[PDB]
Amino acid sequence: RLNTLSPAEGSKKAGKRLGRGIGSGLGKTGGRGHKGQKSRSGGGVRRGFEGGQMPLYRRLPKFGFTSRKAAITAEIRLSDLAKVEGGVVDLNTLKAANIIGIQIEFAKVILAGEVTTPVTVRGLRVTKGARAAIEAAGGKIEE
Amino acid sequence: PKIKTVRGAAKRFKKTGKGGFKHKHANLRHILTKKATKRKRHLRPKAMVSKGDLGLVIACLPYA
Amino acid sequence: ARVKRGVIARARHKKILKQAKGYYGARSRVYRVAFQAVIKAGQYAYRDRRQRKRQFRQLWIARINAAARQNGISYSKFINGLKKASVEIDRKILADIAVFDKVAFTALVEKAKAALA
Amino acid sequence: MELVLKDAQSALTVSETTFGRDFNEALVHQVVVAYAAGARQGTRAQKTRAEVTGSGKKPWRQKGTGRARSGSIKSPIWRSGGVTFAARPQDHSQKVNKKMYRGALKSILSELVRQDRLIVVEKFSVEAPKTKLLAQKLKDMALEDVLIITGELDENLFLAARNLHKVDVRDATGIDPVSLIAFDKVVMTADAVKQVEEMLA
RNA sequence: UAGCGGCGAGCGAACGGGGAGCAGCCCAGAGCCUGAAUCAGUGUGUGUGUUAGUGGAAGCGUCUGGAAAGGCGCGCGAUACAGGGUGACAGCCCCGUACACAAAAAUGCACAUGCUGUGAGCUCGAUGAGUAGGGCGGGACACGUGGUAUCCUGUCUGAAUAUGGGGGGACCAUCCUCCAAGGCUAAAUACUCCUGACUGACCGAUAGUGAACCAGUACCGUGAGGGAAAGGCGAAAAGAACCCCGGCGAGGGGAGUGAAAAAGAACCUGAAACCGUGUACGUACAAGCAGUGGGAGCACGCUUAGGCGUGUGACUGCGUACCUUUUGUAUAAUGGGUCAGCGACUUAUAUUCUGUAGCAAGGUUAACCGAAUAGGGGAGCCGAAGGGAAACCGAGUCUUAACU
Ligand SMILES: [Mg+2]
Ligand SMILES: [Mg+2]
Ligand SMILES: [Mg+2]
Ligand SMILES: [Mg+2]
Ligand SMILES: [Mg+2]
Ligand SMILES: [Mg+2]
Ligand SMILES: [Mg+2]
Ligand SMILES: [Mg+2]
Ligand SMILES: [Mg+2]
Ligand SMILES: [Mg+2]
Ligand SMILES: [Mg+2]
Ligand SMILES: [Mg+2]
Ligand SMILES: [Mg+2]
Ligand SMILES: [Mg+2]
Ligand SMILES: [Mg+2]
Ligand SMILES: [Mg+2]
Ligand SMILES: [Mg+2]
Ligand SMILES: [Mg+2]
Ligand SMILES: [Mg+2]
Ligand SMILES: [Mg+2]
Ligand SMILES: [Mg+2]
Ligand SMILES: [Mg+2]
Ligand SMILES: [Mg+2]
Ligand SMILES: [Mg+2]
Ligand SMILES: [Mg+2]
Ligand SMILES: [Mg+2]
Ligand SMILES: [Mg+2]
Ligand SMILES: [Mg+2]
Ligand SMILES: [Mg+2]
Ligand SMILES: [Mg+2]
Ligand SMILES: [Mg+2]
Ligand SMILES: [Mg+2]
Ligand SMILES: [Mg+2]
Ligand SMILES: [Mg+2]
Ligand SMILES: [Mg+2]
Ligand SMILES: [Mg+2]
Ligand SMILES: [Mg+2]
Ligand SMILES: [Mg+2]
Ligand SMILES: [Mg+2]
Ligand SMILES: [Mg+2]
Repeated sequence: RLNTLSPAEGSKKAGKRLGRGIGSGLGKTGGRGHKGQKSRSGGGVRRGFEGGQMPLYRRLPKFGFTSRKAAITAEIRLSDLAKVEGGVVDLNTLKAANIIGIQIEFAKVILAGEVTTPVTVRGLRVTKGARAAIEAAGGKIEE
Repeated sequence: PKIKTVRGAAKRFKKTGKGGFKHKHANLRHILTKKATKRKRHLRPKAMVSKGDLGLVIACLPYA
Repeated sequence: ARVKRGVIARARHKKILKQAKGYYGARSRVYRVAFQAVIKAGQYAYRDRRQRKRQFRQLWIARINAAARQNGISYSKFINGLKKASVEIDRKILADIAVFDKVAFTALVEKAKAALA
Repeated sequence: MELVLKDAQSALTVSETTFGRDFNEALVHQVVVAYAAGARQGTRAQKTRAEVTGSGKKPWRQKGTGRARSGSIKSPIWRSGGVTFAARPQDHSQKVNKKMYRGALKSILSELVRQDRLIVVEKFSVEAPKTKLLAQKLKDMALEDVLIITGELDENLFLAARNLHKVDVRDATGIDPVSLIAFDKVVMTADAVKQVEEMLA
């Protein structure tokens, strides 16, 4: 029987229709109020416009720059470190396992999660905690 | 279409770990001779955005 | 999916005009005038379901005053005597006794007087 | 799971997680609604205020006359052309998660098996494409309205009862939840059941 | 996103990755070698379309009915139950549909081949100057002259010639990579005046195209130009012979046709405002949003009630419309002559939150392919780690010579 399936309770609701009678609760002016710019079609002030007063994003100064090198430097999580699927942990091996990003030239091993495989790491910088974890798990780092 | 961020606010605010925003204090650009060293030292660090301004900051920065 | 209205709009107007029967002039012919007549009729009906109690109580009180003064006592003293007569519980609406059975009403008056005396 | 064969009174083994499990009514309802919306095409109409034949000339001057304020012959308020919120052709297809589709299908199959609307046989074909043969066989099997799915891709069977409305025949790969829920009873063929199991599961 | 920007409003890439599609060749010159490739333009042969077409299965009885296709009973076809018509809804009444066939004559698209023009390949050469670049003024590159690379040129100038020259975002050196100032080139891509078939949770005569109808018409304007209204008898005209009143009128009453004439041309259905005829009650000494509560009498259908219901409403208490805008409106503030029809919070794409469903440190695909709502595709995107302007460090990091 096809005419037997029904949606889960609370999964669907009608919503609201403005300007349909008094009983609906949104008649006449539908959630608009009386007069003013907030009413009317296409009304309302632009984004971040707090009146004619100088806005927050303009009364505060600028600072900093973009390194152009942080965008080419990833960090690998010590948790998995297994998607390499055998062999050593290399930059190209990480790229092959979709864990780093093709347009990446520097990676950090970091201490996050846990590792148990004794696989080694080559040509990657390792934090002190990550190094300790790898050596405890029986790995090796290409000093 | 995509929402276009306010580039003026993108270089004014930066997002923090718990969703807050950090910004640089004002009154530290010029005419600094008559300002107290205590005042300038307290202004030198960076502060967080207040409760009332978070709505405007988030509206300006949708992709931050 | 274009909705053509018509049938339901006619049904609502028919309902209102059916309720607006018996009214003079356009109040029973024109929907715009008739609709205002029905709402005012409802308002007046609501207010008078309340005013009815007051009107009938007033009529009963005047009635009891007339009968009690016929028997030789005012309404206030008659009510006070009935109240004091061993908390005798009788009724303002039951003042149809004063219309139908006169001897019963004078019997009531006799012990109202006795209680006051 | 064990499915009792019909033609040979034998038994066959199938995956429990596939052919038996709780029936997720909300999930199957979402998938069915999405499938129904998939067929729904657009092709709408109602040229709007701008693209209505006419002129930009103002019907009459702003002031000095007792008439209301008019600015265009194409106004939506006027008896002439003009529709406030016109309709453009649009797509109604939904996304439906890939795992959600398989889950809904598994639930449908489990419900069919549990309600005994699913039958399984070894072979099912007609030696000739005559509709009479298929009608006679279905009458003998007592199947007034049925969906038949196989993996053989038999053109003779396809031709037989090609337009017979109560009977539908389709390949094991072209199964859909709407057909599975619509047809009164479903008839499989050993090979088909394997192919589904190896797919759905 | 990087950037540009009265660094305001706003504008907005590229590198790189995944796909659709796959095609490379000539001149700046003659020696050989050859007439050789691959093309264009024309004949013939073969194949397949187009421009008329042919065949194309299977039902009877009975009831209601004006009429059977409907109900009841019993049969047959189906590679044909797409669709339309026929006196109400037909697989088997008709046209068709599935399927299988068909061209005298003229043409399209691919192949083979005859012939005309162009030519093949090898060695050796050559290698686009008022050009590149530059000064001045502009324009285009996401890039508004800014520290501004690169492209084009109105004006004035002006190189080198494989040992040479251009680029790599001011500029110099090293390195890498290409070879301007001569040309041609299919596919993937854009669109529909027009032709055929099919489709629609598109409209159904104030809708849909302006125009379902002899519509770009009537009509308006000197002209450019603007621009309507207007669909439906019945199955079949069987469209009312004949008689009567009437001006040998208009109009009507009979008769007749028809299932229906109250389907009669101004013809399906026939609502509302608005205007009439008849019946019941009230109304000519009574003052106002015309109702509402009480309520006599009168007139009509019933009852085991008489005083139950319906119509009217003498008399009587209370009672100054609606909407909008306002501190506040009976207000003498705005709007509405009335009826019918139409008429105003929508759609697309992004982003945040709530509910609900799937999956669970993972979730999910986009284009595209596809036996096309399946399956493949993980390019990507979000999350699991933050601090700092950044290098950088990292469950820590920043500040500071360093922090309790
Ligand atoms: Mg409210
Ligand atoms: Mg208003
Ligand atoms: Mg105001
Ligand atoms: Mg307001
Ligand atoms: Mg507007
Ligand atoms: Mg100002
Ligand atoms: Mg990736
Ligand atoms: Mg400074
Ligand atoms: Mg409709
Ligand atoms: Mg009436
Ligand atoms: Mg229109
Ligand atoms: Mg898919
Ligand atoms: Mg024929
Ligand atoms: Mg035939
Ligand atoms: Mg019959
Ligand atoms: Mg009929
Ligand atoms: Mg130049
Ligand atoms: Mg220059
Ligand atoms: Mg140059
Ligand atoms: Mg350069
Ligand atoms: Mg450089
Ligand atoms: Mg050159
Ligand atoms: Mg029209
Ligand atoms: Mg009509
Ligand atoms: Mg004229
Ligand atoms: Mg006549
Ligand atoms: Mg009809
Ligand atoms: Mg009529
Ligand atoms: Mg009428
Ligand atoms: Mg008098
Ligand atoms: Mg009188
Ligand atoms: Mg008067
Ligand atoms: Mg009064
Ligand atoms: Mg005022
Ligand atoms: Mg007042
Ligand atoms: Mg006043
Ligand atoms: Mg007024
Ligand atoms: Mg006004
Ligand atoms: Mg007025
Ligand atoms: Mg970080």
